[PDB]
Amino acid sequence: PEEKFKIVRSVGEECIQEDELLNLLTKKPEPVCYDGFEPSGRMHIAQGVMKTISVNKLTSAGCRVKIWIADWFAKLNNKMGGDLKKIETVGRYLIEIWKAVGMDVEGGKVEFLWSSKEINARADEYWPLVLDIAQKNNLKRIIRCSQIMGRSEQDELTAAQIFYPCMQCADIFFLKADICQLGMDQRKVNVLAREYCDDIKRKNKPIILSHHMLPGLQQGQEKMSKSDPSSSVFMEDEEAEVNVKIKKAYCPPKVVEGNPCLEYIKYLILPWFNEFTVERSADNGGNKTFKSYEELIADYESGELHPADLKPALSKSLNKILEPVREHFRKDSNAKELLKRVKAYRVTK
Amino acid sequence: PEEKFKIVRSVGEECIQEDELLNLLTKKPEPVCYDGFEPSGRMHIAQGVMKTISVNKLTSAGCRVKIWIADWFAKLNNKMGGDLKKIETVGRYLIEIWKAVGMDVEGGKVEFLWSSKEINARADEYWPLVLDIAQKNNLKRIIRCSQIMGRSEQDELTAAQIFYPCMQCADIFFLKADICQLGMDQRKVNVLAREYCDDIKRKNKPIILSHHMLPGLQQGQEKMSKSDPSSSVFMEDEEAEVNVKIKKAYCPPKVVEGNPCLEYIKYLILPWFNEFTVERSADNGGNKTFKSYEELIADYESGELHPADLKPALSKSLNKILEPVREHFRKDSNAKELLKRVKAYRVTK
RNA sequence: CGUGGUUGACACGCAGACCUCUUACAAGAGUGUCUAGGUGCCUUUGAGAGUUACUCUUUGCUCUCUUCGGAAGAACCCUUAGGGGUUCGUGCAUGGGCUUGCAUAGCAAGUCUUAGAAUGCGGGUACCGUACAGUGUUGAAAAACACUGUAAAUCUCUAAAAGAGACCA
Ligand SMILES: Nc1ncnc2c1ncn2[C@@H]1O[C@H](COP(=O)(O)OP(=O)(O)OP(=O)(O)O)[C@@H](O)[C@H]1O
Repeated sequence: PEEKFKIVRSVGEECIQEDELLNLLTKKPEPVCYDGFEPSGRMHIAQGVMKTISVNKLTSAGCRVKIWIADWFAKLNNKMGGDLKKIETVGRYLIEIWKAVGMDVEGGKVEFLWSSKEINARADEYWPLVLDIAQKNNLKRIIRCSQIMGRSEQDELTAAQIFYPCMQCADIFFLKADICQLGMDQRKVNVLAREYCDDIKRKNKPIILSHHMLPGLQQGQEKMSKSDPSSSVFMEDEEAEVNVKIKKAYCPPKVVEGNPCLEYIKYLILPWFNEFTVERSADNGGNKTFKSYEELIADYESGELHPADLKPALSKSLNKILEPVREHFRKDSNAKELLKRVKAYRVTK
Repeated sequence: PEEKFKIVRSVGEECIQEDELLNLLTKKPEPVCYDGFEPSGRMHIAQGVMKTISVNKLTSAGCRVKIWIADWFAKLNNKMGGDLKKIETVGRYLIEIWKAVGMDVEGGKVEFLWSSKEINARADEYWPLVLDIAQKNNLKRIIRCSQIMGRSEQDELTAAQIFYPCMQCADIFFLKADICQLGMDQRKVNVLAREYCDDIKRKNKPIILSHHMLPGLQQGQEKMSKSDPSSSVFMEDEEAEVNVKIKKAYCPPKVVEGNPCLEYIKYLILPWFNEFTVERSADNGGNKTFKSYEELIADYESGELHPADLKPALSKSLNKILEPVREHFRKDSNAKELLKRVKAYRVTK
């Protein structure tokens, strides 16, 4: 139980009601967490490897993750030209990438639920819930939940943007999710679900485990951008392209706060291999292995670890992580055909 | 063709695109119609007799009508206790009321459709339609459909009060109805549906046939309300209290407009019976039968027709119209049981 | 970017972009490679309903009739082509002399030249060429061939806005 607490809490940087999470992990054998993605565009390393690590941690803790693939949201935002078949193909491509990189799908503790199929199977238990949340929460509160999208004082809203937050908030209760690990973008929807749970008088509020938003590889990009193929490593990139991107990534010397490379290491490399091996010249301390972020940050602040040796090591580790994906997509004919089909689809926005 | 057009146009008071109405009644042999109707407890003379006259005219014009029982909307607005099963029983009771007062169910021209059943049957066609209408119509426009529930523009709405206009706007296309008849308040929703139909380039835009709203009996109130028994008469009322209502109803002599009694005459007894018999005193010209509203109002203006003679004749005509309802209630065991259940249930706004 | 070159490549000096390094963008060094577009044609008919809402004015937005037809042209179909039809594809401001405010002349008011499409802007269409991506053939690489899209993919993707008074301010 305590080990489950540590593993689950390690998933997200912010855990609302840690005492409630403790109670949930003590009483419920398998918590049913919830995280989702819109099957569109490319897939940044943050999304891919962070969700893989989070899901592996949750399954090791014994969590029945219910991934929500938002194909109606992609269609309504007009992704891949608003084609359901193209969006399904992109979703299958992403899921195959994840299966290659390490999602424990074979363990049976991870379920990949499509929004369209699940909704059209049981909407009589879903759309009443969306109407209930829309009725119980007022227009000002719902509009405040949609400011993060960029629609609010900045942009005129299309009622669809009063149905989107309501549907995303009702997804948690439709999936009976006891935990939420959505990104910081939808923490507003998580809080909305919490207050709805207060309204409907439920003693088991959904825990929030918002994943830390990876800053972009370029300086100043606090928000992870998957639409600009210059400030984010994508798991479909080649080895040389990944090396170039990491070499061009921002990395201030002797600065740990706001360091894209250090944060990349902390939440991607260390959680995977339980270590960060760096090979350096004899004048630069030689070969040394860092087993923890504590000694990593201590040495980096002291200046013993320098970017000239740091970035090659990070690039090699990222290539080692991405190699299963590239090998799987080169070897499996179905995966290769999926990659070719996705490359054949031009982005329509 | 022209006879059908005249019969159809005799129903509504404001029919937008009368040219389109004629074109539809020429091209199609059986256009599809609906009426908007929320089942909530007692249902007054405007929703009974005016609605059944309109439906009878439309089915005589060889056009089908789909009765749209808005039980889902009632539940999500909480109206009538917010209980699905007994709201359905109320809807069945009112359907029986319309059957008793007169409705051609033998020919299958009328369709008693419950919103919940139809949505549960065809969610995958209806809810994508709702979201598409939401995408096409902006938040301010959806706000502007506000007075259908009886509120001012400056007030604050709930997100369900934005969900609902889109659900109404999508009910038309979900029913695939060609001519639209509802209250005068839902004109904005009907205009929204028309705009959505020219944003999706569907030919044959739905034709709006707006009804006329009967005002309150007491002068100063122009609205209708089943929760307020001081403004309208019901068909679940007894003869004596109906007479009391008619005599307490405001009716100034030699006044053309603003007379609830005259409007009730024109919209209820003249269309139903093609005539009206008034039992006048022997000093006014004896008993006289009026064949048209024009001559009736002319004789009322000329001063030989007084409220003291109009009210007894109005009461007698209304009672004669309502006799089938009471006879059906006393004869049909199922109808009597439904009425007893309705009386046992409590009505809350 | 221009010089010689019909231009693109090719040498020249430089502008920018691409690649290697102290990887921190910056800053600097390195040696190199690369940039494109051009041609011809056309493009402002008036009306009405809906849309801000509490209305009037100036207009926009879809909008269905209507048209010196949404034209320059594409896709498709009919076929003996000379041709016809459907879908699609439609622009925004101003003149110059006539009279006045002004000595005939900035700009405005009464008509005209629909618009000299005249002045500029932007649009889309067809051809060529360039490069990218894919298809099949000759193919050892390379390249060539014929075909299909892109080049500016990019925001009311969502339509009401302003002024004037109601009408509580
Ligand atoms: N760095 C991250 N770590 C973990 N989860 C993340 C991260 N960034 C986003 N997510 C998750 O991804 C989902 C939102 O995805 P995001 O907004 O990045 O784009 P998308 O909708 O998937 O892509 P597209 O822009 O192509 O539509 C949420 O479920 C959020 O929790």
